[PDB]
Amino acid sequence: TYKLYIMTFQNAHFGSGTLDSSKLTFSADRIFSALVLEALKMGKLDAFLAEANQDKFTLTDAFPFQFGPFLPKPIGYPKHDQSVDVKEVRRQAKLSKKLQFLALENVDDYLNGELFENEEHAVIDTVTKNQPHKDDNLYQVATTRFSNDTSLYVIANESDLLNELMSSLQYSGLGGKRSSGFGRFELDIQNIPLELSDRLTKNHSDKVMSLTTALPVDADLEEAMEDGHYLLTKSSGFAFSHATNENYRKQDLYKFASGSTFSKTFEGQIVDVRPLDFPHAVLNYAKPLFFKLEV
Amino acid sequence: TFAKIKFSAQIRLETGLHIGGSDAFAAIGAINSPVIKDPITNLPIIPGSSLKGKMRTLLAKVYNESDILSRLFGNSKDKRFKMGRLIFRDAFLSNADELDSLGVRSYTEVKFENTIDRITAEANPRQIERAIRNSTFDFELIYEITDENENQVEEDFKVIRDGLKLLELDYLGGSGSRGYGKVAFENLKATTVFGNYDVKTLNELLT
Amino acid sequence: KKEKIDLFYGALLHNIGKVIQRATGERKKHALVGADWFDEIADNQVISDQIRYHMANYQSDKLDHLAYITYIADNIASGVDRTYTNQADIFNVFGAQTDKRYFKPTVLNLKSKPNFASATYEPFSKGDYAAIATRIKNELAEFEFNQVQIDSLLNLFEATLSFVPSSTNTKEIADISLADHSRLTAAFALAIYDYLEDKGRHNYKEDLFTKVSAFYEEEAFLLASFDLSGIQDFIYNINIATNGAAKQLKARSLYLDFMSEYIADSLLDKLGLNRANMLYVGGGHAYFVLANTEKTVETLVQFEKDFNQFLLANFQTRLYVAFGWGSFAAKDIMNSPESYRQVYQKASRMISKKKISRYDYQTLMLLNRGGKSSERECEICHSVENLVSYHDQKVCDICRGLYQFSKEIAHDHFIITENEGLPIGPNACLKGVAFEKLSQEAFSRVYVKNDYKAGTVKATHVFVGDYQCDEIYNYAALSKNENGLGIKRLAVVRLDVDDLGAAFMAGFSQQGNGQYSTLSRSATFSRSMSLFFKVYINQFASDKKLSIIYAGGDDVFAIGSWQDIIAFTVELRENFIKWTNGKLTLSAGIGLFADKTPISLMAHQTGELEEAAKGNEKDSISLFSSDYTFKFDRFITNVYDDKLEQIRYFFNHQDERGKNFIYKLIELLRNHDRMNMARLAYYLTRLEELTRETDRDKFKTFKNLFYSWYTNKNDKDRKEAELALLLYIYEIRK
Ligand SMILES: Nc1ncnc2c1ncn2[C@@H]1O[C@H](COP(=O)(O)OP(=O)(O)NP(=O)(O)O)[C@@H](O)[C@H]1O
Ligand SMILES: Nc1ncnc2c1ncn2[C@@H]1O[C@H](COP(=O)(O)OP(=O)(O)NP(=O)(O)O)[C@@H](O)[C@H]1O
Ligand SMILES: [Mg+2]
Ligand SMILES: [Mg+2]
Ligand SMILES: [Zn+2]
Repeated sequence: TYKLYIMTFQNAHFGSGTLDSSKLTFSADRIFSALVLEALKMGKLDAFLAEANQDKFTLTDAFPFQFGPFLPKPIGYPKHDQSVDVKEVRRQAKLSKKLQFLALENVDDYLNGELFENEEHAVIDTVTKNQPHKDDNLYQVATTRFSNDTSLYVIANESDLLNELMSSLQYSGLGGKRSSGFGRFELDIQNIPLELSDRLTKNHSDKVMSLTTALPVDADLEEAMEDGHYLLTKSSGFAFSHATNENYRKQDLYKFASGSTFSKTFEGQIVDVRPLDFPHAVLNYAKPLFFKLEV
Repeated sequence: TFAKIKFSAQIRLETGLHIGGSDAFAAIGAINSPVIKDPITNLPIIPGSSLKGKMRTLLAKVYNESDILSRLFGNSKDKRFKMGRLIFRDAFLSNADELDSLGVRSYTEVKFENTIDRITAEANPRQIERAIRNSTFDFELIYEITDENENQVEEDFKVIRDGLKLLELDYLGGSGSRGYGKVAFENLKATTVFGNYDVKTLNELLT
Repeated sequence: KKEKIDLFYGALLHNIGKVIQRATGERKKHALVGADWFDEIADNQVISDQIRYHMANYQSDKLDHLAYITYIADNIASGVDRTYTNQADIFNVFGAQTDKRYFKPTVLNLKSKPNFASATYEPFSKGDYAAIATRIKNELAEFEFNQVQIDSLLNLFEATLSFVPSSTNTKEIADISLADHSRLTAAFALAIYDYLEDKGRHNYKEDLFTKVSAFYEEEAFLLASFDLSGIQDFIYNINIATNGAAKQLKARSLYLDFMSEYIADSLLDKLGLNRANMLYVGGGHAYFVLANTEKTVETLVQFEKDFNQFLLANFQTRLYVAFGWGSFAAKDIMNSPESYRQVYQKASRMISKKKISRYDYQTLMLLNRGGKSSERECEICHSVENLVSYHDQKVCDICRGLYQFSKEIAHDHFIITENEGLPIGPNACLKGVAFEKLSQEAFSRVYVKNDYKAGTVKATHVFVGDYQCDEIYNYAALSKNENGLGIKRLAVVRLDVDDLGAAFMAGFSQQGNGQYSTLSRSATFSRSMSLFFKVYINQFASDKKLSIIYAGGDDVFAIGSWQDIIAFTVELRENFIKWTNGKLTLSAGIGLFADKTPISLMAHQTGELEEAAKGNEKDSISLFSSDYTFKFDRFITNVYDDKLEQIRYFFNHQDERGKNFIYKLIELLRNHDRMNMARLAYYLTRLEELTRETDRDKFKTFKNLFYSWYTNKNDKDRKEAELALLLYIYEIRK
């Protein structure tokens, strides 16, 4: 709910289920797994999970930051209300699909209908790599290369138990191939504009918009879908661990993506996606910070 | 205890660099092998995986039976040694504003080259895009002094440092048996960022 | 049922006297010529008495009877309320106004050259029907009127009646073919039968003949659709270091097309319908005409849930089919502008609403239930269940069935069993079969690919565009000439008709005053575009050394030798703009690649050129790179035929100038400041006085032709010359 953490990457790799592919933003169960894998190195994991199972804190997945915070595209909005000139409105829906991020200065101009030519930050490149003199040695890493002014900003409760972890993620990296150069950034904690923190609710039964990959608790998951307009994003992967000598997958969680609009806000949960017969839990953060649309 | 000391250096290219990228298109007159560049600023980069792999393939020549390369570079197997303690980084051409003061139009030269048949004696030309000489690139290399490895930090400093003399004495790039290497590190200082660790016992072992 | 059959055939074999009477010029009315001819071949009074009385104008009240349904469906399936002109072109009533073009009435074949319209077919063609009509009278001479051959007669019409008009004594309706007019009549008539048999009505003359405006404005049809989502990601899930080169891509984009075919088929026999009611099927999209009643809508919802359970069983939210249906009266008929497309879009809104709010409570709680200690995964699609070790890689159930289907892809016949090969539905799996193995295998429904003959299996006729001159790795090595001249590269082209949805929905709305915007025009337009991209691309890829990895809808993705890729696309567009009278621009991207390069690294760089040619203006070819981006009218005329032949003509009728001169011209064309105009003027004048006096006017007429476009100051003449010289160097490479 509190201050938002601008993070200037200039180089990243963000998943998308493979290594040939890369997102633009990094899906806040990744930043939670980064904080847990950083607090495990410090021996700070117990107090961090104690902080992490409270109503006090939040997390929120990344969004682009060009001189101001950006928001997801509200999925399902704008609803129709101008059904003419097929030649250009059929051409625009190929372009208005690839927008997916809006500034706060016009996010309520979007719910009323505006065209919003997609700005160009962070070309998602690709490079072929190798391992010399070996058998099959041509993997291809999709670089996310930010445009020298764009940052990512998780939104959280500013606590020093977490701010030490966030200051150490400056130097440990945050992304796909952290050891080979990707994902490492510089943090800058800034305050929130008054037209954003006014809308960051968590319990307002109203037309609302999720701002992380969330997963409702089953009493609220029934009619989270009766009005929700969402994606599912399939948060899978292998569970990282220093106690395997093997490679086991996580439990393949499906979560409502960011920008999923709702009515009647819900309550998320820390979904233990631990493998069967596995020593320590694998946590997979899904509890949402929301956003009021018409309030 | 926990710290993260970084090894800042200016790298220096005493011959060119050809770290290749993706092979786009021949385009008869254009460059056959273009150097990898930074796609926002169109500027020559060293990707950190090239530094990391070349340093690993030199130190692995020095240390054969290993156990010390695995903890400093990582290992997919052997649960102790995943994400092994070193986090390299791309190298971003710090003196863009200085090389044009030395008088130059681009930061990458195009070296023409050929291949001569042994019997037919007919040439086969090439244009290889190298980075120019004495481009100086940024460099940092996070070493994480975590809780467990406290007794063995200094025997992981005589290996990080010994892996830099090798890059000064091997080529660090592509096609480096024909020149195109000779990369010398300078101002190799080890500062500490996010930690409580004293590096006044290391910066004399570096210089 | 038991009498939905004869209503179907009598609303399909009616106006067949418009073939015999139109051929022999008989004075008897067409509602009697074929009606009395029908008794020669078989004895079925139920269909015959519909054909004797389908017009309901010779006998108003003589025949409960089912020709009332046939007459109202024949009015609705036309463009109006329905003598020596042939069938007009579809693109006469399309868009801007151009010449009036007319088809020559022919049959269809896989080896037949296309049937391009022309303005010189204004008189009526009568002698071309004797080959057509007797072609009707053979296979219809021994035919059975049931579900066994409910689908084989539809190809028998669409092979032969595809370029045959309907009721030439008219003013407007000409380009609706008889194989489409009869098809849409049989499509509506069964939906009227369902809408009338559900609502308990029995006598028809008081609701379908004298109460014309009662049913004419009663919301009594559904335009269904569906949208198999996630097709592109599933197909281009291939990456670098993949076991299958393009067989895992051919056999994967073919498999989803059989899935799109089978959703459309098996949806129509959960209802009581058949292939006439389907307006179109394509790349996962398939539009229908159904009945606006509750027993159909609940069948739609239950079948949608069934197929989504199937897709969740073995594709795990990568594929999602989303139905959607718009209720409409007889309002696809010239409140004229804002009635037709406004209800065709009502189904797309329901699709977009269901594509966005995918699942429900139980089917997502069952998803993330946990409970799996997986060590390995399918390294193609990252799935977990049913891992095998097919060629010592850990792959899944679907991605081993796709290698089995890639071994079976070359057959003509594809049958649906219950337990063999790739699953395509609930208790329904696909297997590729040889012809004489149909007695060995045991199936339920058989598809035959690229065939207009009726055959022996009595199958459903699909038409997937495919061609293979050789295997992929030879396409570089066959890039040479017989002399060895030619660079050893292979090209990949990806095409797309620009703005096809805009040319389909709006489409016909410019001519007239919204009077040509019917359902029949869009149905014939779908048949035209489907006919082209599923039949004629194999004609265009006949002699050439290529492979069509996909063709259909409006995409052509094709790998091959680069001479025979550039020639392929020049030929394809110069036939497509004759096919569409110059409407419907298409815009390709060709990319050159060396031998032995991976196919995703190849296809993605081709698709980037395709989208870099979408945004030139719209209509462009993007040769090999981001900069060589030419409008096709500025490419095929200027570069490929004018300049390239002038360059080849100069550089083969001499011996002094060689490739060094061409290379020095390519450099002066590529760098090009104002200084290189002077340096080029010096270079060519030096070489003018260095050539011998035999060939000096030959060189002067080349340098006054190269310096002329070099210094042209329009920028659309210098960029063309660089691509022309690149192609001439690529032609003569050793
Ligand atoms: N079987 C196939 N093989 C190859 N290409 C195909 C196939 N089916 C469809 N396509 C292509 O895919 C295009 C449509 O892509 P796509 O984006 O998946 O549309 P869609 O069905 O709406 N899926 P989505 O975009 O998620 O809604 C078509 O225009 C074709 O060019
Ligand atoms: N014969 C046809 N009749 C109707 N729709 C069709 C037909 N063939 C293909 N389509 C569909 O029309 C749509 C056009 O897709 P697409 O080509 O991506 O859009 P577009 O209109 O061409 N705009 P653009 O991609 O810029 O050219 C796809 O969903 C096809 O499946
Ligand atoms: Mg298109
Ligand atoms: Mg298309
Ligand atoms: Zn698979």
